[PDB]
Amino acid sequence: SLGIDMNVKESVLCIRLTGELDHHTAETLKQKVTQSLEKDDIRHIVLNLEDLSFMDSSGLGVILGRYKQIKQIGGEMVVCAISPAVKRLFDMSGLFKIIRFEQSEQQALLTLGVAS
Repeated sequence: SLGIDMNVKESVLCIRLTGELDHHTAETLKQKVTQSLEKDDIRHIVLNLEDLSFMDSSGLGVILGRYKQIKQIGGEMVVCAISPAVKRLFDMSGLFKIIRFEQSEQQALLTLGVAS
């Protein structure tokens, strides 16, 4: 069980994932890695899971891989749609700053704080 959504805004590729966040679901994004690795010019990312439940330490790294992917590309990596029982993953890892997360409110900053 897991969804997937993608949207482009000015250059920001919104990725609305709905389902689970495990090595199984984190796989889907696995492919998004190569895509984000070098899409072309310098687009933007926009992560946001509306159905964030499981989300273990499986995709945690799969998502972190992107951060160091969109950054090394020449853009920025953003992610939102956290929770009081999901942000703890990055809150405990203390690497949250490496994922720079927010809380819906980022819906705007999600655009990569670079677009409207």
